[PDB]
Amino acid sequence: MPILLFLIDTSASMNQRSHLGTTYLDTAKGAVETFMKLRARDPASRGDRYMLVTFEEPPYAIKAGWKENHATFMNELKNLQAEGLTTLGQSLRTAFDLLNLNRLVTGIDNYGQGRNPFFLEPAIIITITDGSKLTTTSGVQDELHLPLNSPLPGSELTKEPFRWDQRLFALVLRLPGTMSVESEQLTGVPLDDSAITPMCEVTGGRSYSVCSPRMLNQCLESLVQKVQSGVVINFEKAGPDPSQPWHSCHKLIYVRPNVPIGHWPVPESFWPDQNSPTLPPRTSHPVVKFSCTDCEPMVIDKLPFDKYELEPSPLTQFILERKSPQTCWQVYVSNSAKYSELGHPFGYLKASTALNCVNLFVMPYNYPVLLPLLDDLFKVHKPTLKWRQSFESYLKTMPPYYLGPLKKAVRMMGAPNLIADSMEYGLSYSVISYLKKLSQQAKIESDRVIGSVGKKVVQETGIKVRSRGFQVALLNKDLKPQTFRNAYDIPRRNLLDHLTRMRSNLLKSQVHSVPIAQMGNYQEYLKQVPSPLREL
Amino acid sequence: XXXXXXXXXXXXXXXXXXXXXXXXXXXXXXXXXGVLLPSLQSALPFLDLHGTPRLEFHQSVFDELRDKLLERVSAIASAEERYKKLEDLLEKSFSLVKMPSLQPVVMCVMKHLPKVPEKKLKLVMADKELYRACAVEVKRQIWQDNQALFGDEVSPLLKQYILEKESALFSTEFFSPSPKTRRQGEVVQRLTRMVGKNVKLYDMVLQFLRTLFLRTRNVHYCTLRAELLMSLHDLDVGEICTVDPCHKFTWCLDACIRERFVDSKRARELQGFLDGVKKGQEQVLGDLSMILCDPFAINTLALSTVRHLQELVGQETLPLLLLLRLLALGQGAWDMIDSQVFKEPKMEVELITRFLPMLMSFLVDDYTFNPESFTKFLQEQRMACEVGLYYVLHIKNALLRLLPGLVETFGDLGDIFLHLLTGNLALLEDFCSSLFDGFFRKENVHRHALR
Repeated sequence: MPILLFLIDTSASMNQRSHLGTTYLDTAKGAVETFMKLRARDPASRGDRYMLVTFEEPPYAIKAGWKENHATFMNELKNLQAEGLTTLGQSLRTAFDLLNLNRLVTGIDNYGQGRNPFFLEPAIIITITDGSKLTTTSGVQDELHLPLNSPLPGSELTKEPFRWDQRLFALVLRLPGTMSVESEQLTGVPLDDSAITPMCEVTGGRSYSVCSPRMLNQCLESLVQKVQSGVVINFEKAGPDPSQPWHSCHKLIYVRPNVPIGHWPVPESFWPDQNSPTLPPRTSHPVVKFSCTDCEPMVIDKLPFDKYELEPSPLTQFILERKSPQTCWQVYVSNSAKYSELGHPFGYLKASTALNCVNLFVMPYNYPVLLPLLDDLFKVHKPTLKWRQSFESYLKTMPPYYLGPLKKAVRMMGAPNLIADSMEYGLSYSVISYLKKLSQQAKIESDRVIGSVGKKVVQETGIKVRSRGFQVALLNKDLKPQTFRNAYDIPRRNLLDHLTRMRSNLLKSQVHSVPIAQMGNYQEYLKQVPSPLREL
Repeated sequence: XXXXXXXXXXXXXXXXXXXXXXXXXXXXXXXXXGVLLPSLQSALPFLDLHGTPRLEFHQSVFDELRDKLLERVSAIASAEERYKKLEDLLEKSFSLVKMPSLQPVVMCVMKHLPKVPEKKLKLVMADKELYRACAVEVKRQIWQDNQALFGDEVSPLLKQYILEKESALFSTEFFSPSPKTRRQGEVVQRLTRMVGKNVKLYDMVLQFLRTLFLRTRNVHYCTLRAELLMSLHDLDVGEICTVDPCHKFTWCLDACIRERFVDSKRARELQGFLDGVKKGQEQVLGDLSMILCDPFAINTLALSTVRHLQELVGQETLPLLLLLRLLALGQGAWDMIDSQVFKEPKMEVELITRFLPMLMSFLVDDYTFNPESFTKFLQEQRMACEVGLYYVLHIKNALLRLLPGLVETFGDLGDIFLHLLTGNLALLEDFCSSLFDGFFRKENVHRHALR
């Protein structure tokens, strides 16, 4: 089930009137409710988690996180106040930490054991902001820099705050003070030009620059269309053409569940060795490189293979323009082989037979040398030692993390007691110990942060009278005047009326300030009320 | 799809229940299909009252009547009456070849003493077409019938040769020291694939393997013959060992040489066996092939020759143990190059004495401290003694003096890779060894792995 985390700008520049007469924060809140209405139109959103992060201090920044119901999310979305600074980088860091703190305790990341596209927790961050400058109480910044000062344990394993299955979308509000007459506003929404745009584009998302309520509704419909379950894969051109924009793209592949099922991982960017104590940091988007030279899709019977449909992109448009579903484009990550820096093809990009979509087929690590070999044994053979010395030659090049999936695949294929069923060494004992300790600390800040989102942050202010430690109290919002219990709370202007009311209350001879949402409780008031009789 | 009487009855029932109404016909067919003593009809409504499974009952009775008394079938298979009963059971079960015949094939395999070739040819054809589970009896019939077992043994011989080549390429830190007990691998499965108490088929397979390893094969073959002989000796194969008159004796001698490599009694036994041997055509050419094809036996003989040379240098009696080692080296040098009678042209006395004096002088120099002409004569001379000289040189001032001789012999003269690896593993001298290795695809890989 998806996670919808809203990074609402609560900087004071959000108190800007539009031609609508409401502030940018009011437009932000209304954009969130309209997004949730359009999302609830989709009946697949019966299970959907909404999270709220503001620009405030990290004790107060996360307003709704994990284990917060719909009512708390709405009651805290309504009560937002734009009284802060434009601390976009710190807020983005806190939002990514709120997305990623559970990853090491539940092991979605699968560090050092291959990148599993079916191991995903699909989340998108919709930040609603304006084009104002970023401020950090010392000046303007004019460039977005996420701080790395208090790293979550295990943050160095990915080298980027965002993850595989996270996309940052910016809804930049640029509603002017006076309404602008425009007939070209029905066209496509332009990309914004603020500092949030490159950070949105590097995570596989995009920034929306609205200038009118109808443009806002168009962007919200587009954002509803982009709530998918998948992981972002960086595609690159390896060889020459068979720079044009299809050369590089941080596109999205689709992971459709049935819980998702899958067998083969996207290979790591390194060769695993037990000598290295520290696991190498991998990019959050696996840089795959497709071969532009045409090849042939190689599928045998009963074969566990995973097919991932790419989202529409310039790469898929380029592939479908060269209309040839009978061929395929081999893809591989660099520096994955033990010796060759180029690597072996772990899969191919094949257009659909209907010329509709481009599917990424992930395979075992070197499928053009395993599928003919394994197909040869399952066509002819009881393995022969002439085959087994060739199979050992393949296993000498296969990365160690593929051994488990290969064992499971040949077990469900019909050859349980194959060589792949013999032993599994895996990673280095330092790496397993480090990952287990990281899981324990991830649990520690997991129960630290979740306990601190609500009822753990109360703010009280003072005037702090200067000398040229005394302070002057303020009119507190939760004053709660106990006027019937404390005589100091009674104003002089109504001292006599309150006095005779207290006298009437104590002798034998506030209320009706219910907070609006509960004053019209149709079901709640009749439930406490007794039931009447029924009809004849 | 088993035919026979049951298949015919099924076909008849299918023909009868081919439309045309007849609702009572189906009931009659179901009732006619209940084995004997019709109390099964009495047991029928006890099982009909809760969703009647008939397939469960039929599979249960089939499974129990097969599995519970297949032990009884084996017990009656385990002489004349039991053989006749097994033959009758095989004749009854031959009609169920298309039927599932796990138990029907095991019943024939248990009483497989009588071959019955009239049905045995059809059984062998069906086993070749359908990949039957008759392992021992099927292998014995294939070996006795034609060269299908010959092809199976030729494939295992090629696999063993490939394994030996890969082991030679995959170098490691003493020419893979392993006796006949610890080397039980790649031939124990082939030995179990043999007929067991089948002297003719096993002898034919061994002769074919020896001919393939000699005429069109390397020296890697003909050691599998010694391996299978040792496995049969340890496996208690009395008939195969007793078939060869001197084969068991020379296999015991080879096992004693592999176990120790230094024994005067074993040398005396080998000399006595070679003295009263038969003609070179039978039991002489085979003995020469067994001596030549043994690589581990050749290494043990080289180590024994080095030890005998050291003992002769200590005694100072250069000019019978050294003669016995020379005769063994001449016998095991090669005999599969040309097919002919048993001949032993060897024992160059002058060259052997010249080679031994160089090693004696090297040992005397090494003892006193704590050349090129001898190396040139060894390179331009019999390489059988050259291998032993290189092995002795591989394993203070005497070593430094002999290092130039080893470098000269390295630049003078297939089998040198194993000797060089043994010398590098057994062994200031590292620079000289690296210079000798760099002065020359398996050898380059071994030199790269060593340094």
